[PDB]
Amino acid sequence: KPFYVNVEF
Amino acid sequence: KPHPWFFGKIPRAKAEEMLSKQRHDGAFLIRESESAPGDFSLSVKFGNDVQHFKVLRDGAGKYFLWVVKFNSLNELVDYHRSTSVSRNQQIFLRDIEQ
Repeated sequence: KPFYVNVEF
Repeated sequence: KPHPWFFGKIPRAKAEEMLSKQRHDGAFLIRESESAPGDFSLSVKFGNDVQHFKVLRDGAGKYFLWVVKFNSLNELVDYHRSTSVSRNQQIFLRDIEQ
């Protein structure tokens, strides 16, 4: 899925 | 004057293509997320890279990127023209030139 700099997987 | 940073529902890929051609650090746009309906995303150019940030929402309906909360997207954007959107890099928002 798409990643975002401020969202931790 | 309408805001030059709202692009509506454009694909993540199109945002990258458009921003990679900008010449200044901080060039950005806000878009309505396609992967998460109802959510907004912020795409920014820094150096020769393009990064994406998810506009987060809290239990009080406020918008934020990390800690500071705002009542609107407009306020979140303006605040980040002088406060970095990143914790590891110093990225200040600057309007797209076009």
